[PDB]
Amino acid sequence: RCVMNRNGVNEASVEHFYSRAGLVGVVEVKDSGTSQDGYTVWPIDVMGFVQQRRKLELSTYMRFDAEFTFVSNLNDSTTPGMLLQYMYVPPGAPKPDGRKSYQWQTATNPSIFAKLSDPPPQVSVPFMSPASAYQWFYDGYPTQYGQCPNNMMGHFAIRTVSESTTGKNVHVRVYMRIKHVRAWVPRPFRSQAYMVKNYPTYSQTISNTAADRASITTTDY
Amino acid sequence: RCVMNRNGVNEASVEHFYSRAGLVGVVEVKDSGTSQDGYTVWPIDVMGFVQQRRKLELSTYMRFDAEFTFVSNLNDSTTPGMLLQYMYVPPGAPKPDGRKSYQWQTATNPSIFAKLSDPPPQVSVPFMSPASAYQWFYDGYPTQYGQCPNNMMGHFAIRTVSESTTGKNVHVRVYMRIKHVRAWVPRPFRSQAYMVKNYPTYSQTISNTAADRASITTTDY
Amino acid sequence: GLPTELKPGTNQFLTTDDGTSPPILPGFEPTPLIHIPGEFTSLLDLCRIETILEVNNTTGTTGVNRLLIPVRAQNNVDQLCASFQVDPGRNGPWQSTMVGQICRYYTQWSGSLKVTFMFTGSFMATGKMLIAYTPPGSAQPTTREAAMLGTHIVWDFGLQSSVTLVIPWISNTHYATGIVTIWYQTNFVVPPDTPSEANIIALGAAQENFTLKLCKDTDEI
Amino acid sequence: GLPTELKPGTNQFLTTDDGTSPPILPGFEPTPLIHIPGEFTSLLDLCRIETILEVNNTTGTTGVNRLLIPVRAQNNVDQLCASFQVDPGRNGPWQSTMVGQICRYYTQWSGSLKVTFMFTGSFMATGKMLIAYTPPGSAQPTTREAAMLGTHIVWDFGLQSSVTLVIPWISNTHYATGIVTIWYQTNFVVPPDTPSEANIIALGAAQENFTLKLCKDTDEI
Amino acid sequence: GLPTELKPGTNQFLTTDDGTSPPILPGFEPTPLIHIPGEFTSLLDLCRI
Amino acid sequence: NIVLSYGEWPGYCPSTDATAVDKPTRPDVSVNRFYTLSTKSWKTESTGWYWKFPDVLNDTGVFGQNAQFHYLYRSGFCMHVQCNASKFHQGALLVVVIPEFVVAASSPAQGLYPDFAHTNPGKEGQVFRDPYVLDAGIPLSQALVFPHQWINLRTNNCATIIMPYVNALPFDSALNHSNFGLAVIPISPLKYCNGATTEVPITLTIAPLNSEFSGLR
Repeated sequence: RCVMNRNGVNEASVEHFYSRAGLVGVVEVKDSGTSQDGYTVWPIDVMGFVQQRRKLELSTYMRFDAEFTFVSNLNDSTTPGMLLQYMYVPPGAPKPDGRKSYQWQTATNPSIFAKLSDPPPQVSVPFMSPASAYQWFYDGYPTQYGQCPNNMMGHFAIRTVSESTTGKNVHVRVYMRIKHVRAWVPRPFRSQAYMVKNYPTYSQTISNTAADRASITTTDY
Repeated sequence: RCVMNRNGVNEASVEHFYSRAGLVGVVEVKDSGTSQDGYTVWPIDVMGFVQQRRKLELSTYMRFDAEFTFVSNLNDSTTPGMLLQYMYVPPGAPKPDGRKSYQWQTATNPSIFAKLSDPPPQVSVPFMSPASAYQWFYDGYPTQYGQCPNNMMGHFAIRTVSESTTGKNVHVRVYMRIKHVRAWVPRPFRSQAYMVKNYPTYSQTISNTAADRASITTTDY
Repeated sequence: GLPTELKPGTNQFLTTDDGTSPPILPGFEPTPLIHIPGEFTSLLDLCRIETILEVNNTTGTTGVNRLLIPVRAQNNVDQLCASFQVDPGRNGPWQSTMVGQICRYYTQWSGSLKVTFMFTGSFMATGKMLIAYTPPGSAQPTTREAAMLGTHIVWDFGLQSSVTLVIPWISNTHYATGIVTIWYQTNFVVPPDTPSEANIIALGAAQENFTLKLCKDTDEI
Repeated sequence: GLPTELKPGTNQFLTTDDGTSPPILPGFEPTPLIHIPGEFTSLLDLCRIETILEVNNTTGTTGVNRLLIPVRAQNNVDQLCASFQVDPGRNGPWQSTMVGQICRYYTQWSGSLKVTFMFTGSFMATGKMLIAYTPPGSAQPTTREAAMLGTHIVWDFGLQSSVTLVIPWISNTHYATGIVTIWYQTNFVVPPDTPSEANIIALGAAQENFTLKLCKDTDEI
Repeated sequence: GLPTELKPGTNQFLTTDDGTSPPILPGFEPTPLIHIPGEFTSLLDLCRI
Repeated sequence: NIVLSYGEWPGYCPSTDATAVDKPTRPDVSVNRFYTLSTKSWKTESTGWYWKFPDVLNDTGVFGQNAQFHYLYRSGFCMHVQCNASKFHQGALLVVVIPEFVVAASSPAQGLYPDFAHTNPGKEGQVFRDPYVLDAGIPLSQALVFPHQWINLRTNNCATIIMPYVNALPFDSALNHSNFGLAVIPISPLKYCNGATTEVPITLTIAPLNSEFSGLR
């Protein structure tokens, strides 16, 4: 009927708001048919999905640590003993060009060796920006408009540790948990549909923030 | 734009510089086709790759402990329940001659018995030199020039614990982490391409340390 | 100790588990945090900021006109100017407010709201509006006489440009909302050469006792 | 205790994990460490050692000649002798320095540099050079008059054989570099039977406030 | 505690690892040790003969 | 009376490693003075105006000289927005300071990227195309989370906002990064009767606060 009491303040904190591990990317390691790459390079994008992009863009500046979990299996959900390498390429480091490129052996690129039959690999990436916080909104030019390169968090290059093609596609579900989040300068929530991935661009067909009703005096929609 | 602050001193230490586990050898245990050996003997070489050789040769003398990790799988990245023996042959001990030689049973050669389905085997090799430090540069004769035998760290003999040929090749990726490193007498970084594995030899075609420009007054390359 | 049993929940990835994972880059020192103004640690602080209500959310009204309640000289007396429900969660005028947007990220909320009205007519314009609040039990009042019997404020333009209405308690669960109605207590009175039409801007916010429960993804995006 | 759950990250080999592994040879006592002179525990100590800049890194110059800035009697006045950017990381004269070589093992660096000039002409040779530093904002000065307006040093050979220039701050990220220009303030003046050509040797080093971030493998080797 | 990660070196048999294993016959009391002359605890004592 | 943005008085930056070796320039009244921009004509059909900071003062007086010929910049601002309206004029203006005001382009349902005249409007400022979404895809109704003041013509004709330096870095380039945008949006449109002045002047006065410059070219 009516909640007589108060719900507490814990779940209204910024720490709780930006918490819980969430899907930030579905990486496919194709090794069969027309795509026998046997590896994939996935740029770390906290704003891959619109739901998370809208929540993060409530802030202007944000400092956090990210914990990544890789949930990997084959097409039919099976997890055999295939060995996989999860390489973290820090910002400003070369990326692998092929299945057996020399960047897979670079010691300064941290790697995780895990089997598909193992529980999901997990690792914490620290705060990586040259600035004191990540900028979701940068109003200026590097030297395109609004493209700050200080929000590069790195790359996850994933391959099967194999000699020739295995004929098996590996689906990697990347889960990211924001940790020790601090947010600066609250902003309005986005009200328009996102057009592109890195811009505030919106369509000329502007949608009204509030749903329409018949008249300013009626209370039925 | 510009990094206003300082980055700290932790990552500029010798301990951090020579740290992180790095690939030092890819050992193939061949058991099929024309090569049915079923075992391999791998000499422990910290300077197997030029990238690590150049970093180590920044020092003259270096004392450290080495931690080795063996990442093993088959050609198609599979890791079934095959049992493997990782034998450490200390410096000045006989090496296995075959798949079933008696040196596989020597108690003073430490062994690791691990399955391919197990997480990678790991073990620490202590500082092994008869001298107080490893010499990357020895200017003298044993009694060839510059060949000091005090840098022998031992051998990793790897076999499948099997009676006859299995028909399966095992790829072993050896990862080494330098621990408790102390370095003496800084040296210039190598500027010439390496010709051979154990000598400072360089080609007569000498490459300039600095990239060329048009003139000493222009700043465009 | 050394004896151990693995319990149910072993090898499970719970996306809400706040565990510990090893750092990808140990001894990496992030950019030290400078002071940045405008740090917010709670979404309730944003809920307590007054934001414009889209009360004129009618069919055919576009752009900034949707934020304005029209007030004009009335041929008839005691007429109803505008009504809206005090329901931050559901579709309607509260969709354009910050508290309305935050409530859609949660399942349950309770507390007191704050509604401010701003009259933006001429300095010379005078008159009275009756601002009536109906608790969630009843329907919209039919006449100004009925609205005067419940909780109400008589607002004079010539004396106060702005009045605050406090809704004592609203709540929601997995709406029980009141209604605010604006009545023409008097005719809109102006001297000659003064516009006979004006606007009311309605703002909405939460009080210090508002709370949120069970974080839930928004259906706006 | 005895009850236990295995979390995500179980059975993973993270190449940067600084764990513990059992010793291969327990009760082995390594050679005790004697005192060896010249222990270094930091790469910043090597960055702070002056090393020769390859300022004459022009096409067709080979061998030791690339380390010498030629100075001769000039028919024209106020001419530019040599210029180079103060950029340890990128290709150019700093490639031949120790700080230039170490910066390629890291991604980001900041701090003050030190440039020393050594005049190696006759004891009887005299003259003035204007050594000008341009901050990263501007381009190369076009005239000695323009260079005299910014940060500069007027250097007399007959009084001081060597001068130190301090670059207040340079930085790099995942170049924002200044420029050093050497101008002929005066003509090269010699008595009879004295060579009219001489050389300047430029040395480069880092100050006590230089730092390095995010260790990254070098592209030299 | 209850949260746990298994590191590399799990499930490996290192022949030089001086671990602990459960006794095959718990509560078995071995023959008590009498004094025997000529105990040697070092091979260097034999080297010095 | 005076809106202090985020309850933070502008001040000189604490000791910095880069600024320790060469102390930054702190100019006085010569730079930190009042700059009065060109007046804006508020009309019935006006959608509003915005200015970028410090882009608005980047080619104006001694501040413009310091901004162009220094590598690094840091400053707070004290901004006064004044109206000249009669008591027979009516309307409401919202004056909002938007940190990192990234202006979006509008794609016909394809301009997905705003031009330099919109991102850096200069001292003359720029008119809003879609004030309802602030030309940035975010609702005007929620723009009150930013520091703001109302100008209701029947109560007050002036607004004062003090904005401190807000950035992820202690210093930045004045010429290619705008710290914040100042937007003036008529919420309630200007109304008047025949014979009144058809426009209400809007005057923006700016005073830099605790300006700091580093690395003079």
